[PDB]
Amino acid sequence: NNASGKLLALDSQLTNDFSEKSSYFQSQVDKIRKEAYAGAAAGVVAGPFGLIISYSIAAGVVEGKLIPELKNKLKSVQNFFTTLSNTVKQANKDIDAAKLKLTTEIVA
Amino acid sequence: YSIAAGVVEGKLIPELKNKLKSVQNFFTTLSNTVKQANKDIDAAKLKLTTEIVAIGEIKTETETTRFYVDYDDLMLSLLKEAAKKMINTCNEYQKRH
Amino acid sequence: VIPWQTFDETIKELSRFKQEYSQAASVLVGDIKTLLMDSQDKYFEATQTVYEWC
Amino acid sequence: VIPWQTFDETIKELSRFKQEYSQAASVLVGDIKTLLMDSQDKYFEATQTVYEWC
Repeated sequence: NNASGKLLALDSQLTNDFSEKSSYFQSQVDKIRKEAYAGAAAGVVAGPFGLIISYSIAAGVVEGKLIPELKNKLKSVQNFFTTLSNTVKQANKDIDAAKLKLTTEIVA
Repeated sequence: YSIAAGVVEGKLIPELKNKLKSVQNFFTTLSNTVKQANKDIDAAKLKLTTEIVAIGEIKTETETTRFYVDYDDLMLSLLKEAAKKMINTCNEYQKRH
Repeated sequence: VIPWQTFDETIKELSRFKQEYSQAASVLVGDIKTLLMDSQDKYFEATQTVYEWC
Repeated sequence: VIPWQTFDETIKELSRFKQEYSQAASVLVGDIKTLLMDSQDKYFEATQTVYEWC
């Protein structure tokens, strides 16, 4: 009965902290956007060439490769979260079937 | 003023509202969990107390027949009738299970 | 013009609220679940013993 | 011209008041609720025992 409660207790915390890390991620992405376009902002020390080559870096490096990698890492987080929740749900079934199996035999 | 009215006024403040909304939703959900646990505890307590009462009802007739033993009469109609009472009591309790 | 430091620290406090409350809540919820199962088992034993006597 | 430091520190003290009092209050309220349920249970047992004797 102790670990029976420990399971649910960890499960609820897992479900909460998944969305809390999701919120952290969305707060992080637009921060990185602002930082990227701000690093690309002060590249006006050159002429019009230095402008477009700075926005080329901002739009090809971060906008081209970094953000989908962030999405991919997020996807793996989602998948692992789902898998572990399934493991929890399976262990629930296990415990309850064991308890029923015992009580029936007690009655018999 | 373009920066002040496009960055903060355009994106930051609705993000603050969105974070606030999630806070509200989680607050409501956890309060609902609390309210559910309340129901759980109180239903469990009532379920126990009712069974306690049902047991003590049988215990009453049991002790009654026990002191009806000590007349040293096996042919006492009081004793026979109290036994009939206890039999039907046990039948009605077992039928409930 | 973009107080992003203050913004992030605000978000930190906001998140830290919910962290603390989830942390405090779920433990006690699990304690409740344990006590519920324990009372269930006691109930089963008591009723079983009574029925077997009867 | 905008004493915002002093403003915020005032708000800090004001909030800290209510934090401390909520903290002190709710614990004792829960203690009361516990004692109420305990007295209820004692009452139930005593009355039950009397009735079963009678």
